This record gives sequence, C-alpha cells and structure tokens, in this order.
Amino acid sequence: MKTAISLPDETFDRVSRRASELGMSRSEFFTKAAQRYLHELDAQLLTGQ
Amino acid sequence: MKTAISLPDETFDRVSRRASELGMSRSEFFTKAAQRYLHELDAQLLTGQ
Repeated sequence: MKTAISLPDETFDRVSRRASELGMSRSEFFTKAAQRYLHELDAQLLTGQ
Repeated sequence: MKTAISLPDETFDRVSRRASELGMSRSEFFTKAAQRYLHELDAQLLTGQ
C-alpha cells in the first residue's frame, strides 16, 4: 500500500534530500525512518525518566 | 506534495500502528519522523566522533 502522506513541499524536499544523502529510495528511507523514529522516541522515554 | 511511498502491508501496518501509538495522523507521523530521524543520525555522529 502506498503511504499517502500529506507533507509540505519544502518538507518533501527535505525527505528527498535525506534519501539522496544515503543513496537509497524513499521507500527504504521510510523503512529506516520508521525504525529510527522508534529508537529516538524510546530514547526520549528513557531519558525522560 | 504528497509523499507516495511504496510500503508493504506488513510495514504499512507498522507505520500506521506507530502513528496510532501516538494517536496522531500519518501526516504528523512523517513530520515527526523526518525531524527525529535527523536527531537519530545526529546522535550517532556526535557520539561516534
């Protein structure tokens, strides 16, 4: 299923930039983002204690 | 512009689930993911060097 996300154009450009910094695809980026996103959130929940 | 990412149902479920753990929308999800992704890598660089 294509994740249809409504993002700003500038923000879209930001995503496009990061996916390109890595050299991967936007799909791979979202895959890595989803995992990094949790690692970050979990780091905040841990640090928040 | 809308991000058109191609994610499997297994992964789509997981993204939508994360967004649901927060209780926010997938728009917010990617907004926060893109920013948290930056801090995630930043936490690896700062620590690494």
